[PDB]
Amino acid sequence: EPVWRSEQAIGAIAASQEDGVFVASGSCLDQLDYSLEHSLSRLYRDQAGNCTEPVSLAPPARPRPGSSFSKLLLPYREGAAGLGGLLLTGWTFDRGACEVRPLGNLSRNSLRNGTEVVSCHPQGSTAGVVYRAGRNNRWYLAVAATYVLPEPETASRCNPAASDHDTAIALKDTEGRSLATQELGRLKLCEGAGSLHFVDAFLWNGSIYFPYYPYNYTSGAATGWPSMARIAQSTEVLFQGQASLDCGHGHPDGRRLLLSSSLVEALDVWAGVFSAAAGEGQERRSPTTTALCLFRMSEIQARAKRVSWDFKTAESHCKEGDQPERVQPIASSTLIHSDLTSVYGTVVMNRTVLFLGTGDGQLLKVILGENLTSNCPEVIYEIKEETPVFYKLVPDPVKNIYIYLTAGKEVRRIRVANCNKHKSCSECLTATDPHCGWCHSLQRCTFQGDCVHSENLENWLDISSGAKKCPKIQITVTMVGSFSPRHSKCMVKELCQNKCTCNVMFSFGSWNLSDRLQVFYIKSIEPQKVSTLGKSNVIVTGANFTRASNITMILKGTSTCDKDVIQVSHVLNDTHMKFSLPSSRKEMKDVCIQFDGGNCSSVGSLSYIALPHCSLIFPATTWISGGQNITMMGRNFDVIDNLIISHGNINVSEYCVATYCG
Amino acid sequence: ELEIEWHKFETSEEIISTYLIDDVLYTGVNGAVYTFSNNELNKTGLTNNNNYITTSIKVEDTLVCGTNNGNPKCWKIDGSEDPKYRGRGYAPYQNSKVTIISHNECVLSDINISKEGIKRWRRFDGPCGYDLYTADNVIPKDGVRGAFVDKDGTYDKVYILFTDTIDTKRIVKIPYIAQMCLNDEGGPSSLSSHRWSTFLKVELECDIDGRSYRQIIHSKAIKTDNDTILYVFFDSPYSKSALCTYSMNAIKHSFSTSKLGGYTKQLPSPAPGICLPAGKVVPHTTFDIIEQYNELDDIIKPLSQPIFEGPSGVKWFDIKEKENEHREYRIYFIKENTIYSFDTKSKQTRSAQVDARLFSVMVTSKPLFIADIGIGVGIP
Ligand SMILES: *[C@@H]1O[C@H](CO)[C@@H](O)[C@H](O)[C@H]1NC(C)=O
Ligand SMILES: *[C@@H]1O[C@H](CO)[C@@H](O)[C@H](O)[C@H]1NC(C)=O
Ligand SMILES: *[C@@H]1O[C@H](CO)[C@@H](O)[C@H](O)[C@H]1NC(C)=O
Ligand SMILES: *[C@@H]1O[C@H](CO)[C@@H](O)[C@H](O)[C@H]1NC(C)=O
Ligand SMILES: *[C@@H]1O[C@H](CO)[C@@H](O)[C@H](O)[C@H]1NC(C)=O
Ligand SMILES: *[C@@H]1O[C@H](CO)[C@@H](O)[C@H](O)[C@H]1NC(C)=O
Ligand SMILES: *[C@@H]1O[C@H](CO)[C@@H](O)[C@H](O)[C@H]1NC(C)=O
Ligand SMILES: *[C@@H]1O[C@H](CO)[C@@H](O)[C@H](O)[C@H]1NC(C)=O
Ligand SMILES: *[C@@H]1O[C@H](CO)[C@@H](O)[C@H](O)[C@H]1NC(C)=O
Repeated sequence: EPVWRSEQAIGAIAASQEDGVFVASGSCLDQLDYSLEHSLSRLYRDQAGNCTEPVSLAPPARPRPGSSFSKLLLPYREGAAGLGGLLLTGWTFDRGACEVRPLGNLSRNSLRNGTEVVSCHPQGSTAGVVYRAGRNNRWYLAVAATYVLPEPETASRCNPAASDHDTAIALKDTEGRSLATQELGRLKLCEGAGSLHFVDAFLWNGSIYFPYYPYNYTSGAATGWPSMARIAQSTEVLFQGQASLDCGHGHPDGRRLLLSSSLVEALDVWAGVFSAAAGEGQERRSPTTTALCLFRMSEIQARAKRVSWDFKTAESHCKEGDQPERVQPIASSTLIHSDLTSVYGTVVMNRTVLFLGTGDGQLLKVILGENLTSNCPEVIYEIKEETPVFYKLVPDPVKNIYIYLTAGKEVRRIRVANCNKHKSCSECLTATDPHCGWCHSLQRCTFQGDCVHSENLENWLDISSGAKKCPKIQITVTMVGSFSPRHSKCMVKELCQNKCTCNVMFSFGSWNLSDRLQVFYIKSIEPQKVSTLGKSNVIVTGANFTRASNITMILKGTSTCDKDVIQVSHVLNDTHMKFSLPSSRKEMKDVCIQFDGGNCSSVGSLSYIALPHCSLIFPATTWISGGQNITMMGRNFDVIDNLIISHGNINVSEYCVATYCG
Repeated sequence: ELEIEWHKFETSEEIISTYLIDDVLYTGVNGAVYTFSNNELNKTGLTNNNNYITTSIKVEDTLVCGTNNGNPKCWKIDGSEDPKYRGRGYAPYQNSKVTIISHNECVLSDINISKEGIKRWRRFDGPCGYDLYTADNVIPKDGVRGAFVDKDGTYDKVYILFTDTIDTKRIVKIPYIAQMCLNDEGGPSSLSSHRWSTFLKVELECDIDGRSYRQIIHSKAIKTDNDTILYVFFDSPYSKSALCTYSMNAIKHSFSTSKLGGYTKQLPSPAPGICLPAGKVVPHTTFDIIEQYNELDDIIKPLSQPIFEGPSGVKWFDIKEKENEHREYRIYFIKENTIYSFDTKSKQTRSAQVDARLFSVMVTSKPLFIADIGIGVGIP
């Protein structure tokens, strides 16, 4: 579990093919070894040595877009014949400057500089992608950014000249001097929808896609549909279309923010994390605000019509024509969730794996089924501090069993599969985790690379074989499944045979096996913050709570995981009843209550909560007489049942709220 | 008085452009291109779908570009295909009036580059550098009316005359001349990297009796000993037109010394309009200023003479210095049907009727008049 802690919150991160992991934290950009141990090199962009943020950036509401100083950071040309890879880094400083540089020792000279490449507004969006274009296949860089923000102070003037005022997408050239944009190599803007916030940029099928959404940086609320702008992969902007993405299913007003994106490459499926406006941090945080939606790139590629809705076209006026078609996600896969923050999709052994990062420091992965149906996500790793996961996950390029989880100001390298809990075959093969397979020589559920040391490949049994294909005893007794060796010895109790041989035992050269209608009113429900371990006693207040035999409570947290259905513990006064909730995963579950028969009565949200970890004890020492209100600061204290003072135990009161208590 | 002999085409072919390339007349018409030299009218067909030939510039060979049916495309002189496949900013998407000049090998033009048609003034790729374009709304939708290249002592500069249409409380037309550095490198930034960084402009002024003329028709800069003299022809919505003359030396001095209109502070060290040594790039402060306030707080007043007023609706005008005297010209300006000559010395205007739909007057050694009938050549 190797961690690399920066000093200022991470602004960007990329992972080169063979030159380490670049992390742009504050004013400085570091490069590290893939083990995240030693900063091999470091660049200072603002001032030498001192790489504190020149100004202060407010980390806003988790749905609201963040802010940083390192807009662009992407490596390219790597893995070339002899040419060392390049790294293109663009910062807010110097009017949104961008320098090409050699991918490697950071303290080498920037090859080509360039100004006004990326948005020079710390909270402005920017997303870039390089590609091959031109008659000689130069390396171009398509950058979509929020260049003009209506927050210019007379001190410094970021916003570019009045000609480039409404510029959204520009096709820079990485060879020309200062990364020159052609005249036609830029995509204009319609000035009505407020600003646009671009989330991503990726290539697919000879085109560049920019997932964005309209946005009011002053207000903080989306002002339209999350959309995707599709551009021809050429040297001059050829606007090929724009399509809105309709992932507001399961929520009243819809989900109109796009929090993160990822293109599942070998599957031709885009995967986006949408969210609705969650008030101020967490006030309208519902059990269904965020949703992972999967779209077929073919449908977006086909449904995107060149309409002048957000971008100026040469054939219409702003919003004086058609409205962009709304593309519907792959319905069998959408995963609703109270707090989702980032997504990263990949394909391993012909199975889609979508890692997701939640707004409470969880990295949990889902494995899509046969018709891209989502399974209930397994929680891989949990951040002890519940910091919201940074919206980009990067897979380790040199060891495909790792992924670089970024959170706040800390990066770490975590494996993509927690397969040490599986102890048998079935546990290792019914879970259908593509990364994990059973290993006979070790007799353990492990990755492939960790057990293909014996050259007979069938030693490491994977899922494509099927869960039934592990060795078992068959009755005239024999071994079934896929064993590693063809020579074994059977012994029953008490006939023995040898080899493919014939209490029961089959021993091999490296392992072994052995086996011998009235109204119903709900005032409220308390508490509303149950710890993860469940709560034995949840009091529902209301009326007429005795005019019913079979009263049930149904909690639903994740649109893929099943529902918690429970019966009332002991029906108290016709105004009060009591339930007992079991253990679960950190979540914010919706609670309906359905009486003897009828529709669910949605009493309200109810959030499981991480266990209370104890940060600090304010006085930390008091007189043996005591009586001083020791204050304890921590996280998730509101769910505390009570306290113990062990030395003999002493019961003592508590006066607490969420974060601290005395 | 004027006797013109007529080398006419086989049919009345709608004229679309006329150019002088090394004393050879290149008349771009619909379909073919005509080539006049030594009283020889060699017609060369290229295509005939729409193909309004409009450009006949000279870079290395005198390539000729037209608009084949909403697709602009060039050719070598004799119908051959262009090796470099030029043709985007070289011919308009539809029949229009263009302004395209060619210095040594460096084509500058206002021709529309795309279908929609935002008007800009561009230098295309070649020995000067990569393409360049003026910021938007700088060039009026009417286009650039005249363009010519002149030394600034050491650096070539490009001058263009247009007529802006300002509209604040009432619509006022304003004639402008604008200077740019032929070898400009573009602005400093990445967005403003293909934009002219040395573009400046002043108002001209052609007032005679309190009647100020403001609509440029056509310009021509004659090169003389001490300097070059710029002849502009203004039209008016009233019933008059006026030829004025300006001293390019006065204009250059005004560009170098005058102050930017609306900008009150101190101009930076590489003064805005000033050309820079090869490879140098305008700083960012100079460029921000030169893009915000690109007009000098000045107005070029014409020379003393020849200012004169002729009819309204003149279409072309070309100069021919008299062989006997010197600095005394005959200005042949042409209307839709009627030729007019004007002698700068005698200040008398002669006229003459011609039954044709005239298009232009060119002057190589004898005024040849390009009308839809064909070409004519004049002797008085
Ligand atoms: C680093 O630079 C920032 C610039 O805003 C300044 O506020 C800070 O005090 C500097 N810190 C050091 C240690 O120089
Ligand atoms: C990077 O280059 C500098 C320049 O001399 C050198 O001092 C440093 O050791 C180099 N570091 C690496 C990791 O190459
Ligand atoms: C910016 O560009 C100039 C021009 O070459 C160069 O001198 C300077 O080093 C560049 N700045 C950076 C930080 O690379
Ligand atoms: C929304 O955006 C518009 C245009 O950017 C701005 O004028 C308005 O103030 C914004 N909303 C609020 C509540 O300020
Ligand atoms: C790739 O683009 C072409 C261009 O029209 C399109 O016909 C084709 O369907 C696209 N590929 C897929 C898989 O949709
Ligand atoms: C019912 O009993 C519970 C305790 O079992 C008590 O808290 C509640 O106030 C009582 N309500 C009524 C209406 O008697
Ligand atoms: C010292 O006393 C202060 C008084 O509030 C307290 O905040 C702090 O936690 C104590 N311990 C220290 C400073 O180590
Ligand atoms: C101790 O402090 C907490 C808050 O700091 C307060 O709520 C509590 O009542 C205090 N206890 C005493 C005995 O003052
Ligand atoms: C005109 O065409 C004739 C026909 O061959 C040719 O001999 C003559 O040289 C041409 N003249 C010019 C100026 O093209």
